[PDB]
Amino acid sequence: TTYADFIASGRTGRRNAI
Amino acid sequence: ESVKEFLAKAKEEFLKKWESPSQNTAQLDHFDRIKTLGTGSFGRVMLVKHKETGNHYAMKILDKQKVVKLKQIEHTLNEKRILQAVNFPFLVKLEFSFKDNSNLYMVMEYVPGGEMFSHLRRIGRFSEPHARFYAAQIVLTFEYLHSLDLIYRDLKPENLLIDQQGYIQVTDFGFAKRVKGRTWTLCGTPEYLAPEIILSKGYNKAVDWWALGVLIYEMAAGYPPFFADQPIQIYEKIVGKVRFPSHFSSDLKDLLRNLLQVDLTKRFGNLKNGVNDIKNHKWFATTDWIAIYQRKVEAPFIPKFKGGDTSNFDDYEEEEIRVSINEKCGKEFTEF
Ligand SMILES: O=S(=O)(c1cccc2cnccc12)N1CCCN(Cc2ccccc2B(O)O)CC1
Repeated sequence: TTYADFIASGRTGRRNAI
Repeated sequence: ESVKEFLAKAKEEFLKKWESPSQNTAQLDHFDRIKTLGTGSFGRVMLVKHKETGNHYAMKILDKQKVVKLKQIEHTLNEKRILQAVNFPFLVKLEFSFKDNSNLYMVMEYVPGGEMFSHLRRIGRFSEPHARFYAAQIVLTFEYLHSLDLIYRDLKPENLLIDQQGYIQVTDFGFAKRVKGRTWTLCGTPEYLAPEIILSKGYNKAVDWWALGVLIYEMAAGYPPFFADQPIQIYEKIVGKVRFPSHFSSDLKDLLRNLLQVDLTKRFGNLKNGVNDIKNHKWFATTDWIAIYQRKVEAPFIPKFKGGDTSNFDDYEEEEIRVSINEKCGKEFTEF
């Protein structure tokens, strides 16, 4: 699923600026 | 028309405070340290208790040497100067600030509900009414900030707290810049960047409305619309093919197509009618804008109040707060 791909390839934790 | 008058007075008050900022309104030994709430590459956030009153605060401690090392002087000075000058229901308020030989200190009211980020990741996604309630508060906050000619540029669930009434508090202002024309810094968090920030062309306040689109999508889906492992790859997806979960309503998809609009001359919030194209969109039909502003709407979610509780924050190694015998970087932070 898209959610599964987010977990696999996305950044799931807190995200830094820059 | 009465809105014009309110915002005119708000701009006058903002500019007066910006021109003559408050300084040096407490000191470190006025506070007891309780717990570390967060760490970053040049500072920390501590839960502290004011010794005289017993009130709890979040104390943001910035190490002056690390700020200078990481080229964050202007951003840090700007955050403090903005915070003490703005006044709006959904913006954190600066209660005290001061500096010593080693550090800069900003002291805010403690909000034990913590970040939207942690509630969103726990629950997975917010229902559309729940997401709409938060979104409306952002819409009003940007109406306010944009009337001051400020671009916010730092929207994401990480920078949004949920207070004990269930309403939003926007936390961070280092990146907030006065822009009545264009600006050009590659500034922000990758998933939330408008295409025109990534590209070298200039950008304006419309990037905040793009970011609102990203926020609404992430709140409603549980994940942002453009994602990948590394920032460069996130940028490539952004620069506009969006897919919507099948559970998104028709009205939500239509709103998002107009907020996540690559053509900034067609993007809602940036048209002749400005914020009113958003307020009047069908997805917001049930939103009582004045009641939201007045905090008279029943919130969809109230963080459980456990009694100075830190259950909504992670645990960190508790490290010394060391104040050097020597003044560090005095000249650089003279105005703080
Ligand atoms: O710790 S916060 O959630 C926070 C911020 C403001 C008021 C608060 C009132 N009560 C509770 C928490 C509070 N927080 C929200 C944003 C995340 N930063 C990360 C951070 C951590 C350490 C140093 C700097 C930064 B920064 O990115 O500039 C820390 C501040």
